[PDB]
Amino acid sequence: TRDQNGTWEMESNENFEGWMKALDIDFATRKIAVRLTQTLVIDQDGDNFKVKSTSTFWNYDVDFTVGVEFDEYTKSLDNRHVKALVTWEGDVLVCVQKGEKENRGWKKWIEGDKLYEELTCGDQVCRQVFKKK
Ligand SMILES: *C/C=C(\C)c1ccc(-c2ccccc2)s1
Repeated sequence: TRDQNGTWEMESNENFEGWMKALDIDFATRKIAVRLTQTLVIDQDGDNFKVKSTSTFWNYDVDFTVGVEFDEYTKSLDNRHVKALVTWEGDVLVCVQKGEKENRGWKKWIEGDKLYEELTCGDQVCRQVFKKK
């Protein structure tokens, strides 16, 4: 299934600190951020997505259309300019962000009642699991 709609509460977070290090996030931010539980809110209608990632420490929102490239500034995360593109590989939603960092982007897919996420940058992969609230 491609239905990623919902409010998703984190269950598991693996190697988030490694992914942040690959993005060059400063020590202070990483040490706080790695402690925190995350929430993902996805609104999905056809190709049109609104995605919000939140903790007590950050709020990161992005809107996009599947299949349409968009220039984006990564704002409070690492303040970099990338060219982003989100597409379907089967029922895996795949984002590639072209720019200074290699292998940058993410993957999201559904397994039963849970949403699985990969965050990639450089040679780092962060693996996450969320349950549907
Ligand atoms: C689909 C998942 C996305 C877009 C994100 C998951 C964590 C993100 C993030 C942004 C800023 C600061 C920390 C984490 S975005």
